[PDB]
This record gives sequence, structure tokens and C-alpha cells, in this order.
Amino acid sequence: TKTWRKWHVKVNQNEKRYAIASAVAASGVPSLLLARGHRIEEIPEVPLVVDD
Amino acid sequence: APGLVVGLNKGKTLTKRQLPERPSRRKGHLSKRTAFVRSIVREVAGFAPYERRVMELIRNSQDKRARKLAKKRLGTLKRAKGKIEELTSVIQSSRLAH
Amino acid sequence: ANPRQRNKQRSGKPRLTRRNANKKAKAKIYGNFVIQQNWDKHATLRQNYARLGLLATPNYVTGGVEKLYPDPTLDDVLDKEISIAPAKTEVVRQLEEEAVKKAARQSNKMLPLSAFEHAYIQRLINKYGTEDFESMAKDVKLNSKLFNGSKLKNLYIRMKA
Amino acid sequence: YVKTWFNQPGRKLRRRQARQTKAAKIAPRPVEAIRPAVKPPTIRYNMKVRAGRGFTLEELKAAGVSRRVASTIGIPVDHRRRNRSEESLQRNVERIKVYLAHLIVFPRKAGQPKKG
Amino acid sequence: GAYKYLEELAKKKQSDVNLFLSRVRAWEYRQMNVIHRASRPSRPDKARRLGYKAKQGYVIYRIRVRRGRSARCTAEERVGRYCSNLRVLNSYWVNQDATYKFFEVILVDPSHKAIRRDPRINWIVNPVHKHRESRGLTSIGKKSRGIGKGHRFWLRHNTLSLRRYR
RNA sequence: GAAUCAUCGAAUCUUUGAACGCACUGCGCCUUAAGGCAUGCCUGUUUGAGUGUCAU
RNA sequence: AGAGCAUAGCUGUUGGGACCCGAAAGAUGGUGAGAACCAUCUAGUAGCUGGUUC
RNA sequence: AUUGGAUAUGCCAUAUAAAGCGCUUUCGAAGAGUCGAGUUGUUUGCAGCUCUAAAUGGGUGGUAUCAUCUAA
RNA sequence: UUGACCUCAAAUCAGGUAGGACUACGCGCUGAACAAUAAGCGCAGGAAAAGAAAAUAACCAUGAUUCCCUCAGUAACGGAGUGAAGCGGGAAAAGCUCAAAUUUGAAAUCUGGCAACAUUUCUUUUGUUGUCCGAGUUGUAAUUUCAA
Repeated sequence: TKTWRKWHVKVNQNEKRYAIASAVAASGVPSLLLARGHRIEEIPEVPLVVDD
Repeated sequence: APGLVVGLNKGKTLTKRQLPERPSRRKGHLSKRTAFVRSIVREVAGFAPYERRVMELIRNSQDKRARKLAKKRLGTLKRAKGKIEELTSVIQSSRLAH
Repeated sequence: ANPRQRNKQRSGKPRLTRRNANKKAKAKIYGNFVIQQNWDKHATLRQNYARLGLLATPNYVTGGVEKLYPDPTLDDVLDKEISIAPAKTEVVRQLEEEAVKKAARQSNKMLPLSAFEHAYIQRLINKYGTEDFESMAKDVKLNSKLFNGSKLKNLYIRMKA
Repeated sequence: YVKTWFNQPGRKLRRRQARQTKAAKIAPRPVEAIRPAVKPPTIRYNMKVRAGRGFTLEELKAAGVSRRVASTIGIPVDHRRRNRSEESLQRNVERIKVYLAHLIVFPRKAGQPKKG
Repeated sequence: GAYKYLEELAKKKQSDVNLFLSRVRAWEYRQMNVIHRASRPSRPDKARRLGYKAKQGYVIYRIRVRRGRSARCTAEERVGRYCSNLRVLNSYWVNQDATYKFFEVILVDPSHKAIRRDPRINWIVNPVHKHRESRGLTSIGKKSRGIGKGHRFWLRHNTLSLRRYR
């Protein structure tokens, strides 16, 4: 094994932003939250926004 | 505000300027004292054996012989031409006296 | 692994541990007291300079700056004069007020004559008049130091004040 | 022989700390000196304006700053560069003058002997 | 000044005066040791312009090296080994004959207080200048290893730089 | 004031080894058991010599 | 009336010890007494041999 | 307990001094067995050998005169 | 005879310094097979080396060095292979000291001894002042470094 193996991998900045936008959108769906293991069955609303 | 706009373009309007001469470019100019010192040293110190050969060749005409000898020892022809002019002046100054 | 490092492992002597590992830590400010008082030890040096109303660089910046919020003819250059610039923040005003008040306090730039200087210029004035300095300098007996007209004029001016 | 770059994030942080260590030493003054504006020396880039090394002695003289005090207030001096055109002279004299318009120079204490 | 006359006279390297003196002095220098102390430089103009000052802590040593590596560089390293407490400052050619080339080396004592208190030669006291002649940091050493500015005068190429994100 | 403890600025640190009085423990020298006694080089000090050059 | 650029995977291919293993080179520097022995260059090699995992 | 750079404030300050910027009917020194030429190797550089300079000279470039630089 | 100077000496005279070790990273002198490599030899430091143009360029010009990216696997050499550099973008930026011109109305310079006075990372370290001797006119200071 050698240290100069490829450890870091590039992604187009637009692809990173697409995935982050797509992951924020998925966080607004209660059904996708339940399928990821979150116990949000008593949360009052999704998206959940609190005061400042 | 202080800050440089590092992009392109500043204006194609151009006008030349007149610059003076830098003191470094004055190198090679001959000083009055330096020329005096060189003339004193040239007399005090003798002449090289090859310089004596060139001087005795110049005296008995044989200019092509002197030029060929000076070029052979010094190298380039420019050095040889300068030595002939210098040694010719040495001969004339001496011949005016002794 | 090295025999030196194995040697100190086998020893019963403790290691010369030093604890200096704390990143994210920014150097504390010494030098100007006004800057130190108003410095924010968490913010970066660019964020502190901008808050204090100073310039961290008189040139361009070699990257993108941080955007935290969605914001809503030779004659007339060598001869024009720019009347300074406003102080944006209070910190700059303290720096400017401190500078002018110290310059006013340390403003005595007039040298009074000494015992020798007073006698030297007095002998020259009482003989060669007051308005003629070139003749004063050309004197050899009274003006032994061979001061020129400018130095004798300065000796006169300092004598007055 | 392979040059790895595992210390690339470490060098980024080390240089940032040098900037902060410098700013800690010199509190109110900028961490860089003011550079002139020059033109790159080729037909490909001569329309661009980039940063130079220092200001020429003719630029400093026109702006009113002597070459002995220019370095003391953070103005670099380039004895090598010269102003071949009146545009370069005007572009960098104004740069110096704008720099001097925004400059607060703190006074220094001077020794004044009691006698003459 | 009299150093303008000495500098100009040294250019006439084999005039009547210079050839006679070089022949006479070569005979004397061969009588003494290979490396021997010089009471004063034979070329006070050349030593002066190479950094030598007639004050305590400045030492002049003469050496002959056989003709037939650079000869001046060999003179500097042998003299520097001979007096290992001194720092080699510079060197210069003084004479040569059919068999030998003669050089004088200017050495500086970094422990003398006249050297350690002179800011113009203070730099030589620092340990980074220990045996400059052995690392090619003298004038002839720099010239010998092609150190200079211009187009007239490898490890970073034989490497393969592999960035993180590549 | 315990410590097979920590810190650590003071003392001690056998014979060797660049290893240094000569061999390599003997064999020595000088001075007052102790102090010492390697080599090269640099600055100075002191004592000498020279048919060296000059002055009286 | 432009179709490319970037990243990832796959496959092929060319180099790096380059699927693993198997013959002594030669050279440099030493040890002991021509020859011998030791350590590194050096993963210098096998047109091949043997092996190569649900 | 050690020390950094500053600040403020006393006491001294050998200033008959020392600097920057104006001006010129006055001056302006610049590194040699080195550059270079020829010939042998190593790799244009370096070195040996024979010879050996110049003062608006010398180096290096674009001209194929101009530009740039000021080595030992 | 004595003295000045020079030269050669000597001294267990006083005060200093060098060697050896470690060498991952410096810089040198070398040097095979197959690489300007290994090995050999020499010399350093916390970095080393380099460094304020006898540098580029041919432009509206740039402006010490070093390092990174790019130039570019390009030009060139020699088809293969070897393989840069100027520009450009970044990191960091800092500039200077002498030789060569008479201080000549004043060797203005420096080491050492001795004696005091301080001072300390420190009774262990550093100086200052005074005096004497020495160095130095075959040149030690101030002044100047071409950007002038």
C-alpha cells in the first residue's frame, strides 16, 4: 500500500449544489423523514421552524 | 479609495516620455585622472615581450606582420587594432624625444 | 522504532511533554492600545480591520470575499490636492484625534541658541549690520567657522525666538 | 519520487496564522504594502493592468514623497522601473496620492537637547 | 590615491617591472613552505578591494599549488584547513611560474573582538559561515559551480507531484 | 517530611573514547597528595639571536 | 446553423517492480588472507518454468 | 518567576552637531592571469593547458544600427 | 657601545579557537553498473542555498531571490526519446555594505592590560568610564556605491 493513492475525489461545484438543494428539499417531506429513521410522528409541522 | 483594479484595460491613449540617462550607463567614460594614471603606469612599467616585438615590427614598416602578431597573441582583431594604435602612439611620442 | 526512541521508552524517566497544540487560536494584539481594546479575538483579521474602518490591504484581494447577507490629463493629477478622507468609524476617529493631539504637543521645532551660538552671531551682527548676510559669511576673522549665509540666517532666526 | 499534498490544508492554516501573527505585531497598519499598477511586458497582455513591485523615483518625486521616507510609510521603491510614457506616471502618482489621502501617520518622539 | 596606480600597474602582468618581480618573488616563495603566513599582502590594492583591512583579526596566508579542479579553489580549501580557527574571506592570484601557481588567501578570525565588534565583518562570525570554501560559498567557489544570473548559467522534475484533488 | 513520586536553576558525575604528559594499565617530567604537563592556528606579552638596514 | 467541457464508473491499451515465483550479472564500499566472504545499487532478469483462490 | 514591542512620565542628552528635500558660471574615481581567443576533456556551464585585453568601454539580446544590463 | 626598524626564533607566558558525533532536509568535490544515480569524500544550519540584474524582452514594456500553478509534455535537441524558459496567476516581500576620489585645519579608528563603576536567564552573563601599551599612515574612522 502507498500513500499517493487517490484519496480525494473531485465533484463539479454545480453537482454539489444540486445534491445539497435536493437534500434540503427531501428534508421537507415527512414521509422521507420517517423512512430515514426519524421519530417525527408527533412533530407539529414539516418543515419545522421555530422562533429566533 | 485605495485599491487596485487588476483587470484589463486602462486606456489606449498613449504619449511618450523623455527619460534622462542613468549613472550606470556612464561606465566606460574615460576620466581625466584615469587617463593620466594609465599613461604614467604604461611608461613606468615596461612593455611585454610580445609588445616589444610588435613595436619593432611597426618601426620597420611591416604593418601586416604587426597586425598578425597582435591578433595571434591578443585574440580578436578589435583588440589587435587597439594595440597597434596604442603602440604607434608610444613610438611617435618616443621618436619626438628619443 | 529508532534506537533513540526505544531507549527513552525503556527508561523509567518521564517524557518531556509540552502542551502547545491549540489551533483555531488567533494571535493576541500588542502594539496599538486602541486596536487591542476594540479587537474581536474571534473574528478574523479581515473582519476586524473592516469593522474598525481600516484597510487590511491597499491592493486587490486574491479570492472571493465572504457575502453574509443579500445586499439590496497629467496637469490635473500632479497638481490636484485631495483633502484627506472621512473617518468612517469611531475607532479611526480615536486614532486620528490621538495623532493630532500628540503632534500638537510635540510641535516645538524651534531651537534656541546656546551660549556659543549666541556670542558667535552677536559678534557678526554688531559689525556687519543685520540685513547683509553674504558679507557676514565672507568675513574670515569674525566668522572663523566659515558658516555660509544660510547658517548665519538660521542663527539670526533662532536668536529672535 | 512522488510529491504528495497531504499538507495542503495545513499550509493554508499556517499561512493564515502568519498573517494574524503579523497583524498582531503591527496592529493598525495594513499587512501588505501598496503596489503600483503596471502593464505586462508583451503584446498578449499589455492591455491588462497588474500590480508592480514598487514606485519609480520619478513617480515618488511627482507625488511629493522622497525616496528616503517612502519606505517608512509603506511605499515600496523600484529603482529599476522607469516611466516611458506619461500614462504610467499619472496612473501611479494618483495611486500614491490616494494612498496618502487615507493615511494616518502617528507622530514619533524626538530628542530635544536642553541647550542650543 | 596610490591604489589607482597599483590597480593599473597590475594589468601590465608581464611588463619589464612585473615580469622581473614575478620571477624574483617566485624564487623566494618556493624557498619557504607550501603554506606560509604573509606579513602583509604583496598586492595591497587587490587584497584591499577583496575585503581585507589592515587591522587585527585579518590574516594573509600565501600558498603554492602545482599546475597541470580550479587552482584558486584548491588554494582556499587547503589554507582553510591549515588554520581551522579562521574564516576564509577571499583569495587572489599573486604569481605563477612553469611549475606552481601562487595565491594569497584573506582569512578572518571570528573570535577576535575587533572582528566581532565590526558590523561590516560581523556576518562572518555566525556559524552558517563555517568553512565557506568547503561548500563553494567564496567568489571562486560560486563561479566554479555555475552560480550566476542570466541564461548563460532537476530533483523537482524527476518527482511526480500528485495533488489531493487531481 | 515518607516516596522505586513529580518538578528542577545548585553540587557530584569511575576508567575510557575527538582523548590530550609517553606507551597503552605501566613508564615519565616540573611545580606546590594536589596543581599541572597533546597538536595546529589567531591576537597579545616577555626573553633572545642576526655578517640583516640605518642613526650616534 | 456549432457540441463541447468537467466528474464518476466500465473496458481496452502504454509506462512504471506492474499477477506471483524461479539462473548466475555487473558495479560501488568493506572484511579476512590469485581466489574467498560481507553489505547496498537491485523488485538488474528469465521470449521461458511452475502457480494464480466463490 | 522570567522576559517582547510599545505607551505615559521623570532624570540626563558631548546640538560649536547631524540629516532629507531646492538649486548649480564646480566635480563625478566604478573590481585583470580577469574578459576574451585557440586547443583538450567533463557536462552552454565547469576545469586544465598556450596566449592574453578595453574605456562610452564591456556583457547579453533584437538587425539581419538599436535596446537592455554594468561582471571579474 | 647603544638605539630605531626588519627578519628569524623560543616560552608549561596570557586569552581564544579547530577536531569527534548526528546528517531526514543544505551545499560542495566526485562517481559505476544501469544517471549527471547508488556508493565514497568534504561542510553546515534550524533551515540551507539563492539573492538586490554584466536579468528579461521587442511591449502601452517588466523589474533581487525562493517556492507553487501555468506556460508544457510545448519550443529545441535528436523518428523515438530527452525536455526547458520569457510572459501570465499566486505565497512572501527588504533592502543594502565595501574597493576605487586628501580627515590633511590635526588616526577623527581599534584590540589588550590595569583600576574603578555598573549590569545579569547568571556571584556563572554583558558592558561602560579612566589610564597605559599595542595595532595602524604599505591606511584604522567619518563620507560615497552609479538607484548615484
